[PDB]
Amino acid sequence: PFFPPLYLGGPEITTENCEREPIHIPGSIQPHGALLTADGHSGEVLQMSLNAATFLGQEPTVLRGQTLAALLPEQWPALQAALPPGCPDALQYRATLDWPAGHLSLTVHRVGELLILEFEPTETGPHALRNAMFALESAPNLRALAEVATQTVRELTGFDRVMLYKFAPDATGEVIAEARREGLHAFLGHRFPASDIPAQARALYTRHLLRLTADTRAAAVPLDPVLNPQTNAPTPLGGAVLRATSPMHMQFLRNMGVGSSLSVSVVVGGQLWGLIACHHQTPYVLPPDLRTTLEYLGRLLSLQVQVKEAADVAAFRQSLREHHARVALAAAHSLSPHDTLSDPALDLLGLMRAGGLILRFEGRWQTLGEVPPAPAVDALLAWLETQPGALVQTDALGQLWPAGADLAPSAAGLLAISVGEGWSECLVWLRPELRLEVAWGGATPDKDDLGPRHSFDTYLEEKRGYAEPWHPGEIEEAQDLRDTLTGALEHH
Amino acid sequence: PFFPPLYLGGPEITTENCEREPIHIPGSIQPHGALLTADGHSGEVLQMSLNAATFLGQEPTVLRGQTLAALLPEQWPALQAALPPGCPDALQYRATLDWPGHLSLTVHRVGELLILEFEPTEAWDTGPHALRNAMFALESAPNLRALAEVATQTVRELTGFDRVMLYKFAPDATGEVIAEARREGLHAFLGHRFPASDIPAQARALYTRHLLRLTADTRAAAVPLDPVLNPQTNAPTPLGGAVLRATSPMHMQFLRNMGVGSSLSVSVVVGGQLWGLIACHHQTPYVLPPDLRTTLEYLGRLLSLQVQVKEAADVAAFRQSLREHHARVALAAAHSLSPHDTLSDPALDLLGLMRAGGLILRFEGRWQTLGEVPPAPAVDALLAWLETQPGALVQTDALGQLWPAGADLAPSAAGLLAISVGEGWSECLVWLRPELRLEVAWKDDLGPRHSFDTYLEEKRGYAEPWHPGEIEEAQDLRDTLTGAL
Ligand SMILES: *C/C=C1/C(=C/c2[nH]c(/C=C3[NH+]=C(/C=C4\NC(=O)C(C=C)=C4C)C(C)=C\3CCC(=O)O)c(CCC(=O)O)c2C)NC(=O)[C@H]1C
Ligand SMILES: *C/C=C1/C(=C/c2[nH]c(/C=C3[NH+]=C(/C=C4\NC(=O)C(C=C)=C4C)C(C)=C\3CCC(=O)O)c(CCC(=O)O)c2C)NC(=O)[C@H]1C
Repeated sequence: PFFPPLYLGGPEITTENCEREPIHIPGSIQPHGALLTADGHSGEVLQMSLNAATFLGQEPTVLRGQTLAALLPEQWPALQAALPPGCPDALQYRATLDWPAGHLSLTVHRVGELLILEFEPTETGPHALRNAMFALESAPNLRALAEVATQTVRELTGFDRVMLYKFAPDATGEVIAEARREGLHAFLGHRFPASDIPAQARALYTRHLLRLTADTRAAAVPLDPVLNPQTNAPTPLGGAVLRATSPMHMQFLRNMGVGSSLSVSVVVGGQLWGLIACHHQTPYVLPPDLRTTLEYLGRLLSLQVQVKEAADVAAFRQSLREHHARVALAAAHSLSPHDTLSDPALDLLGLMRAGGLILRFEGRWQTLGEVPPAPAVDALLAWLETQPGALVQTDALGQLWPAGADLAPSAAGLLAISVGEGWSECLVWLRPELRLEVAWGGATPDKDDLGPRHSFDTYLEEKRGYAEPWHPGEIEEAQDLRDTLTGALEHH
Repeated sequence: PFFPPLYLGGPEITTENCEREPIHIPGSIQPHGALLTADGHSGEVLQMSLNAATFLGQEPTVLRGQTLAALLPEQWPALQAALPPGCPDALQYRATLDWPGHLSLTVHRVGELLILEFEPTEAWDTGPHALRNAMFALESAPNLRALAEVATQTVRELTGFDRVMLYKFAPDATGEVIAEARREGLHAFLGHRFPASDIPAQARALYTRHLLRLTADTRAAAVPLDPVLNPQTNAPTPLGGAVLRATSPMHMQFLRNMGVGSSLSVSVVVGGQLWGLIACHHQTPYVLPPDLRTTLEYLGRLLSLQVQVKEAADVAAFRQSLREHHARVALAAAHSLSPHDTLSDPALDLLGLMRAGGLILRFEGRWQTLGEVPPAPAVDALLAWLETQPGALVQTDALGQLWPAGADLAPSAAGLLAISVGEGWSECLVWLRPELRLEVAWKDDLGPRHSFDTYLEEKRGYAEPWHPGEIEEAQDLRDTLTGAL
């Protein structure tokens, strides 16, 4: 439930209520350009940023109450045809102007009744985009795609760091690829919690696929009037590039020594899959024509992420079928159940990429790899008889079974299947608690306050007693092997 | 099973064996540019188009047996890094050169061999903002039709082609022109459908790998390679991934018979599947500049993503309509006065649920019709036949095939979708569709006029096919109306 903005007597945005900041209506822009609002039908100029006087080269009460028909004689008709009334706010029309001051870049979009116009100053790799397109397409897998992405974006822009975040099923982030300036601390591997990108921001980033912060310490430029004359309501700048960045996030960037930010959304199936995220250590305004190149990549990558990721998962379960069949080969020609499955040539640990494994057959049990102590295994198998059905699954049995909280370091994660119905005979794969070393290692990005160092520690805190989650393809192949090994007791 | 090419004593490519033409190895290029092949490791020039002497500005035995290290001193290292040995043939590296004029080098690797394409260009750009605005337009279009309109309109505005169509391949591999933009005073192709034959499987498969090919002049002479065979292996040079590949002579005739001077087409690919083509025709010869073709390639991929999204969201809203309709039937079904009266009620419109021409309602030992249905005795034989079938549901685009005795009934009922209310076909609903018929989109030999007639011939006794969402909702309604007894 949104708060009111600061300019309508809204509360202070603290770290404990930030998920309710109305980031879409700051009533102000960034000072590297200028903004006008105008009536959708009449073209009468209604609002204006204070600095618009100086960019456009006219006086502050001469622009207000003037027609766009007069101000943009060539563009006003084409502008209008490009944005029919009732079209969505995502739709944008661009063109370049030739004015005294100099060359400007007009970027227009319609929010219902209102037209919003953004003015920036304008005016080099000729085949860098085309070659990058073919490179992304001919990359072998998601990692290699992610490498080409971050590398290409860095070559085009000359940013100090270019990362690619991938959002996990639980909304937490992970830096899956990186390209950076020599002598900067790495973020590759860093994960951050869902909190650090509020749902309001996620949702906004799914609609509009680009936003920047050109100077993390610049003063915002208010609109005048701040409220829309049409409705006496705040102006929705969510789809304007020049929107003032949230003051909360601006601090976060400043605490990393980030002068400038930029990020392109990667969207697959109406879902925010990730972000190309760019940081510079000094203020840096990308020229409008170059930002367009990043936008093309944003969409080329959106298509290609989907294709490479789906083809990776095809080849993943393909490996699990061959492995599964190789288990079932030895299972039919079985000397002793325990001996055949404990055989390291088969590698039942490697099928489910497990740290440990409990094998239970003919009234007794054996382990393989890292497993909890003797008595714990008996209580664990006792607990398995409590559960209904053939399959049991969890990323943290500490939650699902309270008495097994102590067993997390050996076995936080669990995947189990009963061979006969009833848990007398069963396989039980176990995974260790999730632990990752810090992404920078030696260096520091900050320290105890708001920042990435805090964000990493507080991510690991959220994953207390949590294991690496089971791939759905592993849970499916577990349940196929459950049915196969039932057929291997036709020898018993 | 491919034939040998014409230059290795291959047979004549007729209209009856064209599905076996080795279109990937014509051993020749189009005369608006030039081609070199070179060794992947050494960079030694092996083959060369006869016209390459002219374009590059050197003599025909001076270029052959020269290194790319010498010829392209700046590019040869970068070229090589961009195309690692064993990388796929789809991967392309481009750069512009500055020679005695400006040339556009386009390189790709086919295993051991490097293939280099030279076309004339300029030193600028991809825009101005026509591409960017078109991207946002495609994205903010409401459905597949509206997307297809923006596509063909935008491509025509950028290129200035005479016609720009969008083909959509059907499940059976036949084509359909779903959208068009053209010059005022040209005959429309919107609605035209063509059979699977007219784009051979070899060409389909090639168009899935490489997403662009042209024919700059439909009556120009091809330019052979010298030598035609590769010195490495004494094997033909695979030009499948080269833009300058000579177009099949068979298709070139087809275009000429339409009065088409120039052709161009971009592949639309969704999930490793050739979904359709942006297809462009000009009535005079027309060479697209390399920089502009790149703009079409970007759209080809933007459209590939967006086709998928709009089409999946259309189908979401389609079955969404069928749920509301289904529930509105089940509302009247529970408060039923007489089964026949309630379902024959035009306020419910059981015809409109499955978009049917006719409907047979069978309840309490008797039957009634609705809309266009075959004669009285035919309906009795049809319901007799339904008792033969196992299960609750029966489905077909042409019952003439599935039931031989109902061949005569096609004009009223070629297509059939049927469901039994109780188990056993005593009580049942039977939707019926007419035979598929379409008017001409706008002589006797090869051409689109022949292709349209021969498409309709293939769809003899065939109806419009049932959407899977209609067959699914049919089977849900089957279970709902069992509950109304
Ligand atoms: C209490 C609110 C939180 C929050 C506010 C906030 N954050 C954003 C946008 C981003 N926040 C991000 C988080 C990180 N960025 C990083 O680089 C790292 C570590 C390496 C983290 C953890 C990111 C990535 C973004 C996207 C943009 C970018 O990369 O620069 C917003 C939205 C602002 C807007 O759209 O104008 C808001 C309101 N940040 C917090 O830490 C918590 C406190
Ligand atoms: C059995 C041989 C036939 C055949 C050979 C053939 N055709 C192509 C390429 C295309 N053929 C197309 C068919 C049509 N294009 C149209 O515009 C229309 C009518 C509106 C039809 C029916 C199309 C669309 C293409 C794609 C390229 C383009 O649009 O120009 C090839 C492959 C070309 C190459 O790369 O070498 C071949 C071998 N054409 C026939 O009619 C049958 C007899």
